[PDB]
Amino acid sequence: EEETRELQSLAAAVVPSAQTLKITDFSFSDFELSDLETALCTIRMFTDLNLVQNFQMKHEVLCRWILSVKKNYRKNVAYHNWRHAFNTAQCMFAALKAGKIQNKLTDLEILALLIAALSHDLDHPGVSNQFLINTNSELALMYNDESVLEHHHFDQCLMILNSPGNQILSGLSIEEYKTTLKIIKQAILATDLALYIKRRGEFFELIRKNQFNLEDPHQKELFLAMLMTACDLSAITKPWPIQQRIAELVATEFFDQGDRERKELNIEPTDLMNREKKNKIPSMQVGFIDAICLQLYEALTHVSEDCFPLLDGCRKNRQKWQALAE
Ligand SMILES: CCCc1nn(C)c2c(=O)[nH]c(-c3cc(S(=O)(=O)N4CCN(C)CC4)ccc3OCC)nc12
Ligand SMILES: [Mg+2]
Ligand SMILES: [Zn+2]
Repeated sequence: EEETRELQSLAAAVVPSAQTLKITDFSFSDFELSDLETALCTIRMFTDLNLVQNFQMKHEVLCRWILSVKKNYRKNVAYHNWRHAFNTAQCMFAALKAGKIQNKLTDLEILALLIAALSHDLDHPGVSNQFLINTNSELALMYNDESVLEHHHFDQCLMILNSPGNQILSGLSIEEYKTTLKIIKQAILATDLALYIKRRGEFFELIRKNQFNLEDPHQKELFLAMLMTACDLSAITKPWPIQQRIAELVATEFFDQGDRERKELNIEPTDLMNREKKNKIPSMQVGFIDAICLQLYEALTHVSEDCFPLLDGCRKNRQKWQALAE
């Protein structure tokens, strides 16, 4: 049996310190790590955020839950796979520790954010919401064309949290368990960039006016949404060699969607989805940075100056892509 053999390699392995694993570093790369090592790093994130302790999680159950999450990503999808989820969670961990956000949030909020980060792209098919709408997918029918993928990832998140031996939330009060599932749903839906674009203006306005206040529950929920997007997009902040490699993965997934469009829908893909247009990736990345990323990382740095490395890396990669676009 291959599954029991993975569980045993994992629950008996020593979990190295966060310092040894480099998971506190905003610049962290997963590329040299084995699958088992990514699982050990995940355990370390739950432990050093005091979640295992504060929520009385049994080791074996956390181990089983992590391996269930990992297995429920599609390995053949080029970008939206377990490594992206793992890296998103790692960025969350770095933001909370190095970025000093941990002290601004409750243990219950942190718990939800970490589970949401790990689960937020579960079972991603490697095509966009717009593709799912255009093909009349059963998912888009179930969810009325609204954040289709994200509703699906949340469904998958609940399926895993409820599977026998994977119940990492069992130590909570019933009221706190319900509140936590609601925060997880909000966090996963927030990763729909359509919702990011709708909500960002309010966030930026509060910061511009010098009025942002995390003690206000509405502003706190807005912040959690923004933080999820910041972690989700964080490959754009990484050291140049890592960003170049990840950008190639993103483009591979987009081009594969375009190939499906050309055959299943008989349409001409747009340049973003057309492999013929690979030479345009530098200009497309500069556009992505300018339209979406820069202002988000600027805004996050206002909330915590210790998150500056994310902004710094984003700006460095903009220069690198712009030089290739010329
Ligand atoms: C859903 C994927 C979001 C995303 N994550 N990361 C790390 C990237 C990235 O590096 N690039 C792009 C990207 C965005 C645009 S875009 O801003 O123009 N954009 C197209 C996609 N939609 C959904 C939003 C707008 C164009 C090209 C891109 O990648 C080329 C490798 N998207 C993401
Ligand atoms: Mg997603
Ligand atoms: Zn994602």
